[PDB]
Amino acid sequence: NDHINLKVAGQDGSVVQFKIKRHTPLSKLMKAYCERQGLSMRQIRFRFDGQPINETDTPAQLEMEDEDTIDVFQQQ
Amino acid sequence: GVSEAELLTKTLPDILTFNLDIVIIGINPGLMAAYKGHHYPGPGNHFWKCLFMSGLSEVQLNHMDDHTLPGKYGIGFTNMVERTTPGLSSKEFREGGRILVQKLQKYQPRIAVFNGKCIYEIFSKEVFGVKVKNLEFGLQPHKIPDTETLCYVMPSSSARCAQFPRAQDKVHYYIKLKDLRDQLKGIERNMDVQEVQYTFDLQLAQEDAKKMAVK
Repeated sequence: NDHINLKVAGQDGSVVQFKIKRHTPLSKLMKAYCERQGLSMRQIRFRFDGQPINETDTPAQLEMEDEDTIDVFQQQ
Repeated sequence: GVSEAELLTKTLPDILTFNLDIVIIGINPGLMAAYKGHHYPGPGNHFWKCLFMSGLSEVQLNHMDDHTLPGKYGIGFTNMVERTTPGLSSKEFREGGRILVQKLQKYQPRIAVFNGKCIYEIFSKEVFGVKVKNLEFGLQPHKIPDTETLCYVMPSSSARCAQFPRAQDKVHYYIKLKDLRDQLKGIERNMDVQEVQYTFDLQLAQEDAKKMAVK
């Protein structure tokens, strides 16, 4: 349950890098992202490896590695 | 009726007390800030939004809440130049710096947060004498003379700031300030999700800033 870095890249050219434990639910990362970006979680969708990220997935469960990148889209 | 003495120039009182964790320092309060009687009124400034998106405030606060900050959040406000005149002297900055340093040496907050490189560049030359070569945002290698007060610099919260067009482009500095604040008080926050870095593309950021504006 070590730490790994994950980047979240949006369509506005920004990239936010987070450090997170392998067994921490990604829901926490997604919420932190929305809060710091001042975005509502309702109009945002996160994807990794072309697959939607559900609220219970963890980096470990998704076999994510250090420095992997998550895609985020604003459903506006 | 009887008596017409309403003057144009108006002064926004500082919000300072002893034992504060943070003191937000600006160059000079805007005209509306002075007339409204509160710090960083909207629109056109990202301070209050950044305060919330960084987690420094529990809920989204606004200028009307500035007087509750010292007690609830350990945050205060002050400026280089005290008087706000409608529509920049060298002497003012000189006499201003002396008075500012004096207020800091008096109240001695844990952290002096400079709102914008400009204010710090002026302050640095007048107090430290140094001209600051290649200034970096964040914690500086100087404490306020005769105090244990740290100096922290972040981009200007004004929407006019061109280097960082959006509030989101400034939030990372507020997050790191929260971190510093926590470490100083011995508050052990959770290290489950840590924001290591924020990177942005200027062109897209300013375009995006414009779009958000028209809307």
